[PDB]
Amino acid sequence: LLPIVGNLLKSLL
Repeated sequence: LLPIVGNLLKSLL
């Protein structure tokens, strides 16, 4: 989502 690396340093959902 941001710390654990979501998809691109962001939710992107």
